[PDB]
Amino acid sequence: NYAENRMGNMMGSFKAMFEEDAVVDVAEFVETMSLDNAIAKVRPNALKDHKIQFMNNQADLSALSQK
Amino acid sequence: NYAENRMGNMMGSFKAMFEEDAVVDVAEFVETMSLDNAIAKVRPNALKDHKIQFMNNQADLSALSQK
Amino acid sequence: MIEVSEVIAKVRERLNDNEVGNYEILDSVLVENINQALLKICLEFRLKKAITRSLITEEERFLTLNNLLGIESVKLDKKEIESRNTIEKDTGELELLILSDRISVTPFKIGELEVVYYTYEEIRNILETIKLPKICLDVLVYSVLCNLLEIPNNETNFSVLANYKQLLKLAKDNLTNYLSLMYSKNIHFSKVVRV
Amino acid sequence: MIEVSEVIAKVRERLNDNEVGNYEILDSVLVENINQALLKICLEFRLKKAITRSLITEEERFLTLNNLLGIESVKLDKKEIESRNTIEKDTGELELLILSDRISVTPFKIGELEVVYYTYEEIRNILETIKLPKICLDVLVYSVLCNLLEIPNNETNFSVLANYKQLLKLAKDNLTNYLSLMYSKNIHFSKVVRV
Amino acid sequence: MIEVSEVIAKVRERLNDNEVGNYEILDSVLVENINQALLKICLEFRLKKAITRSLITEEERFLTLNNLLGIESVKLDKKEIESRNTIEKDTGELELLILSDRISVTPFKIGELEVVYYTYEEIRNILETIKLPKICLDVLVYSVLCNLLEIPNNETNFSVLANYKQLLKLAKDNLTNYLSLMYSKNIHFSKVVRV
Repeated sequence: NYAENRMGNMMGSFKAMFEEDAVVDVAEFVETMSLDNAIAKVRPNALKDHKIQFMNNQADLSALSQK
Repeated sequence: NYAENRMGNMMGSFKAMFEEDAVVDVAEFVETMSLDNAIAKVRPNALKDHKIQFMNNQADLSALSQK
Repeated sequence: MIEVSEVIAKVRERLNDNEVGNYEILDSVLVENINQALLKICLEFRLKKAITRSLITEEERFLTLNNLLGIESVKLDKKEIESRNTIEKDTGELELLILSDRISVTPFKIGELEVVYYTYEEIRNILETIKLPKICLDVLVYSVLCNLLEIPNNETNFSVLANYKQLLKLAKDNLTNYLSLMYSKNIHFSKVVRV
Repeated sequence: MIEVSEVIAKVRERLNDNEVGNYEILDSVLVENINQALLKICLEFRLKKAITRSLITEEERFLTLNNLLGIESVKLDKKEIESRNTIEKDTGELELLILSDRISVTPFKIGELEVVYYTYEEIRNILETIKLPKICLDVLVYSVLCNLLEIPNNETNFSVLANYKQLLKLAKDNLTNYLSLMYSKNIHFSKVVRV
Repeated sequence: MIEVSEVIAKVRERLNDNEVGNYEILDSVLVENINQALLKICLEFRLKKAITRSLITEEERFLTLNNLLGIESVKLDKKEIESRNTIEKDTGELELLILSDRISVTPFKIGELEVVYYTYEEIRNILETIKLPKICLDVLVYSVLCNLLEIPNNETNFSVLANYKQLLKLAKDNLTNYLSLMYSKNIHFSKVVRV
């Protein structure tokens, strides 16, 4: 049960380290980013500084499937 | 029993070397980082200096599975 | 709230023009440049949201707003208005007609308009006060200062402008930090996609 | 709305020609350059959409528009006109004939024309007013200023022109921000392809 | 606690303006710049958390805070308030209305507000005292000093500003070290994810 629910949480979701000055209304950004069709409008010059680091969530899908 | 519990500890958790000035409230950061959907807000200019080193935890999953 | 006096004083000091007698830059020029800076700041950061709920009939067909920057939601009798246009289409889907700070409905229908938009409240006097967070001070200076540095007073004015651009970028980062801390959710995890 | 006086004043200040007596650059030159800037700005951003709904018969065959930039939709008796041409084809498919600010229909048919196009409303006097959003001020200055910097007054005029080009690019970015906030949908997700 | 006298003395020494008679920089300017530095420092590091627990009724509808930086938790009768807005929505979900240092509830309901926020306690006199950890001294100097170095006293002021930026970064690192040692858990291992 733990492996099935954790694998259902791993896919279908994303994790990211934000800086505290990356974008205005970061909760709004992670609401529209959770969709599979995301049109997220950010502040200007927010794609060249890399203040958001999307971490790889599914580094453990295969091992949990085998277990 | 040791291999099963150590493999359950290896996946589902992360290890990292922190500097003592990497981020404010480092216990809070490792609480929100342990989730599989982590939105961790850090201090500004904390992604360009690399004061956090996430070490690879699962370098021993396959050998423990075979054993 | 920011007083105009302190913005003006900082700009005068930075331009090596902090002389009461001389004033090489007229105060009308500074107030116009501050209006321009307020324009750019309020547009980029969507600082001021305003709601207007009026009624349009066959007598008066247009809704005169003020210092319009953008419309983010329109309701007509609690019905969503979808598209925006400036052409006065005769018939078809129900669209919002924008006429350079005049708002109406394109295939006109009697009713009421509830419109959410953005505003300036620009200034006209040196003794006025800018109703903005104090954290917005440095972004007002460094943005109006880059507008004045490109007067050809010195042969090295553009490098100084380039330095002030980076300073302005840092000020905008601070402002974004403030805005996120104010008007954004305090969340630490995302939600799973539900389809 | 932008007054021409403030555009002119900013250009004069930037050119180190803010002297009432001298005026090394004649005001006719500035008004012509401002007309050129309005041309380029209204063409690139498609700022002004105009709709003209007239009737063409055998007596008068052409529709005289004004300050034409482009046609984006033509209807003839609520029938779409498809192709555009300037050659006066004798017969065949029904095409729109464009004759340098005169509009007709190529294999001529009696009827009416509903045409959507783009316009200048250029200026001719210093006391006039430009009916454009105030955010368009900096793009008018920095674009007309690059047109005048290339008079060979100084040996380092082209580097200054290059700096003003980047400033103009930033001004255009601001203008695009404004236009998207005004005349575009407030959406946050795409739609699935339906075939 | 930091006395303002020692911050002022260090800034005067660093600006080569440690002369009692002359004082090329007025003390009003220094106190305003110190207020700006306190703003930025308290915003970036969330130094000061304050709790206000008041009551809102139909007579007085707004809660006047002071030196607001951000809201991190709102309770209304021990009920979580979820969203934040500045538009005075008529009805719907229950949101927190922020009116530039005035707090209310958007679809208004009688009750009480327990709000956690952030504060300045800015200074106004040279003889005052800043209630901050002493480790925050160097970040106050190096941050207010970068605000004054960009007065065009010298042709090499911006390189000096760049050096002081790195010094400020190191000071902020020290401050983060202190804050983690104070207000953070003393842990050495993470917890396993429990889903």
